[PDB]
Amino acid sequence: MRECISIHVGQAGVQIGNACWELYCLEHGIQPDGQMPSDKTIGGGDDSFNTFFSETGAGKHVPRAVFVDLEPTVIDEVRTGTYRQLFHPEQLITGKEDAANNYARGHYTIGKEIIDLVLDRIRKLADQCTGLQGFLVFHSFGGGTGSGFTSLLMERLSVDYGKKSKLEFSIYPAPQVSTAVVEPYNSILTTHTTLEHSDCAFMVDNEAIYDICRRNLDIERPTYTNLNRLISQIVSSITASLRFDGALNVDLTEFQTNLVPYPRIHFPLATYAPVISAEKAYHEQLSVAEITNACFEPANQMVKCDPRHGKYMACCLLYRGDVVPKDVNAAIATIKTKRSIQFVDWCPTGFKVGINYQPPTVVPGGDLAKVQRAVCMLSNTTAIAEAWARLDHKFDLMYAKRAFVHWYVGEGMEEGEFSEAREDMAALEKDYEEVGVDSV
Amino acid sequence: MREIVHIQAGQCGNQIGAKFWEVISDEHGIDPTGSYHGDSDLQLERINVYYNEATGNKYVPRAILVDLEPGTMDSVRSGPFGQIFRPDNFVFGQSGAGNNWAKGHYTEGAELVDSVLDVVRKESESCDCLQGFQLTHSLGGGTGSGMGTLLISKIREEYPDRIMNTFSVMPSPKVSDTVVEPYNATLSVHQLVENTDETYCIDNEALYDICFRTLKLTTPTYGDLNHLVSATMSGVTTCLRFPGQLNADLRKLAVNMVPFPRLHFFMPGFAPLTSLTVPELTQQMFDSKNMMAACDPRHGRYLTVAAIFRGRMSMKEVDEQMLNVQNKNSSYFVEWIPNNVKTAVCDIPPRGLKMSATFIGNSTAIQELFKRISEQFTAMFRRKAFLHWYTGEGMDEMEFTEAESNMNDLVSEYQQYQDATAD
Amino acid sequence: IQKAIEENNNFIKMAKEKLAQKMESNKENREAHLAAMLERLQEKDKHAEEVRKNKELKE
Ligand SMILES: Nc1nc2c(ncn2[C@@H]2O[C@H](COP(=O)(O)OP(=O)(O)OP(=O)(O)O)[C@@H](O)[C@H]2O)c(=O)[nH]1
Ligand SMILES: Nc1nc2c(ncn2[C@@H]2O[C@H](COP(=O)(O)OP(=O)(O)O)[C@@H](O)[C@H]2O)c(=O)[nH]1
Ligand SMILES: [Ca+2]
Ligand SMILES: [Mg+2]
Ligand SMILES: [Mg+2]
Repeated sequence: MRECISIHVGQAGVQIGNACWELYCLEHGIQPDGQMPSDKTIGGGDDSFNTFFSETGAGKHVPRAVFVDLEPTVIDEVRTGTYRQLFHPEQLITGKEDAANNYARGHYTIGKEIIDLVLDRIRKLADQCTGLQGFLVFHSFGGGTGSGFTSLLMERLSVDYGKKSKLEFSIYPAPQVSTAVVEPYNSILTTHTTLEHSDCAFMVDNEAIYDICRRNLDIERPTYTNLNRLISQIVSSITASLRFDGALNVDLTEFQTNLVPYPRIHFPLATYAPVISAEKAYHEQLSVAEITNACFEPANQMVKCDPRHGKYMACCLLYRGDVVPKDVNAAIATIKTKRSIQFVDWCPTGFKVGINYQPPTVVPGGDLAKVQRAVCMLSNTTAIAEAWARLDHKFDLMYAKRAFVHWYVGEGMEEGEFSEAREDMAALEKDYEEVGVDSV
Repeated sequence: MREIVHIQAGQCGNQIGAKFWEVISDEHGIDPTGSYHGDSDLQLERINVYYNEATGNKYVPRAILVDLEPGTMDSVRSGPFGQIFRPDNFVFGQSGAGNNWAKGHYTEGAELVDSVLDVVRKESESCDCLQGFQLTHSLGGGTGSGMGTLLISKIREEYPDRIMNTFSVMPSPKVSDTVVEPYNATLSVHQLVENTDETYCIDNEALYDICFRTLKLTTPTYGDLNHLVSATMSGVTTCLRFPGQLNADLRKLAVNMVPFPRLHFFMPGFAPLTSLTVPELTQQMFDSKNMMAACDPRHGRYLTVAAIFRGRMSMKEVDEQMLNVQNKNSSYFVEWIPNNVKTAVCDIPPRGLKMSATFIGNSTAIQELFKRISEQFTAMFRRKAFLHWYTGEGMDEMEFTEAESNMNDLVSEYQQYQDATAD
Repeated sequence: IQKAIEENNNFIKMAKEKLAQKMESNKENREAHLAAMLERLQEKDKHAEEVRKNKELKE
């Protein structure tokens, strides 16, 4: 039980999905053909890794995943790639025409033609679960499918599965690798439509990942492959508690209790360390204290913002590898006495700690050094609202002139949806301001 | 498997169209017989965009050749790659247009348009998922200008949800003494403003000045002008023909380039132009001397820009130089469209160059082009000169006035958003 | 527990209706957009008929 279904939407979601599931197979010892010699229960089982992998009678371990894109060329690489034998053909769903970077086409014109088939395939996976826990939805903000079709899917999933939990991994746009001028529009539209249907969303700022690859890994011009392999490690750290077990393991849902004080305030900031190349990691062992200190270096954040200028509502530390509580507690004590960690006055200040003893894995030919211990911090900070402000500002600049709006109206949308979505974002920025104010 | 249907109408349209297929056929490794003899698999990965693959492994351009006289299309068939085109896709008449927009739009062209649609229809049916159409033609003639804009309207009636692209050649007194060109061009722009999504303005005035001033050609020929059109057309279609992330299809290009539906007239640019570093490619790419439209971009503001670099080079250096040009020229990019310059890189360079750069700009400075045509239009319309060529075909005086007003309004719209401010 | 069931059912209910209204309002708007486009094009064809008739009568 406690199965988790992953849904990868659009190019960004699909390609990140490829990197994640490759990394999962290596962490669990699953071969590209789905075989897992260490698994002695054939056809099924209740092991921790079965939350993400189902099992066939022939010994194949199949991701509990659906890949969906409105054009086929990205998923076609999966169909012909190294892990093509990993997925059943029906898990990889493609249309013929994409959303042309237009939320309206992903949510309406083009998306409505495939939504029923997607829900049918998700249902096929859910029926195989004896205790479905929820969904993980990987998508970009800027793409027409990642924004428009995701919102449609999320709305439909709330209908078909009630309040069953839905988590997002959302790719926040960056000019260095962006492909459409209207990505601010699509970002605001999908954030507004999905807000009430998402329980927890981890935003990944492509510019933050871009800078990290340049600064920490000395990659001159990072590609999506560079970015996605780093993103995989963070996603892996977050889901490791669901896929492995241990005495000191803490379930992701338990962190969730602390990370979400109000339904709309459900955007944790993730920070990951250590990101180091093999050259620098050689003969340099990074202790628990050093990787923990790195979690409070804003340059290692997954979203560009300054927590030193906001207030904390929760701090979670997800360690993996050779880590014991003694060294964790000592490291935390040092950090509080030397960092600006200001909590809101209505939250406790303790850090919530989890430790998965399975050490991190790296994909062959990657840029990340293989380390004995890693950590991902998940904090709820008012500073993440900076990401909304930057995006909302670009929205206002274009919408004041109605620039490009005709592409959305032409597909059936109304200006009222734009203003409605923008007002919801203004209220969200306002909500993050109010929760930071001291109590009277 | 996202097909484009190509149409070339009239003398100009068929000539630049023929050379367009010659160039891209070489880039994709297609010989005049339709067989592939290339060395890279990147040549065939998106071949279906512009080529059908008839059994036997020969590739046939998804092209339709139209003209109200057989002259120009007979030289195409008897020239290089003339045997690659599908003989059924040749649709021609005998009357001709006599450089009369009304003849090609209302009378002679209306007689032949139905047979052309039959071919467009047949080609579109066999498309996995049609993107849209691209038309090559001139606006100063009769067939390409008149019957071309007619075909646009009839195709749009049957494919209203598809993208309509045009490569439109603007007339210039330096490359035609034919005097009724301002009329034919103004009447054409009237249609393009309403029924096209994307129009590349191939200004003959700019092509002439490039050949004469830059390339030192005392007597530029139509062949000299066309070598620039071919290099330009190859550049602006690279993203459609090769694997890439940016503007990989006609609709995504339109969404990135057209902030307002009427303002869909682009200023092409190419570098190098020689009778080479990345910083020089980018500087020249933004220089007025390298624009295929006779407009100075420093006389207006950029709404949107697409930059395409071809050849093996440092992507880090390209990104740096593209940021450098925008920062040092921020005044010429509107504030209210953030991140309005997008850049693509293709490892395959054009023929004969180790690296090149193609520029696609939606600049308010394009009004200088329409202002030039409008000035030539009003100079004659004020005298009612040569109107009997058009009223004799049934046209009314208002239709001239309406086309005039609509083109003058288009100019005002470019000035409006040029004067627009963020605060 | 009955109140928990009622609220969850009302959330499903209202989400189903809001989406059904959006997809219906969107279909009607897009169809109206295309209807105006073709009605303008068909007006051009009607105008082309007048031109050809205005010439025929001139003879
Ligand atoms: N980190 C990361 N970002 C990506 C990747 N692929 C695309 N993006 C980002 O996603 C945004 C564009 O959305 P896409 O996912 O490519 O588009 P889509 O979801 O397929 O939607 P359409 O193509 O319009 O139908 C841009 O901001 C890209 O920078 C990826 O592999 N990794
Ligand atoms: N660049 C270029 N322009 C041309 C060519 N042929 C004609 N033109 C231009 O097109 C205009 C004449 O229209 P034309 O195409 O010859 O008439 P049509 O046969 O009715 O389409 C003139 O302004 C010419 O400058 C050509 O081969 N190349
Ligand atoms: Ca098992
Ligand atoms: Mg896509
Ligand atoms: Mg001629």
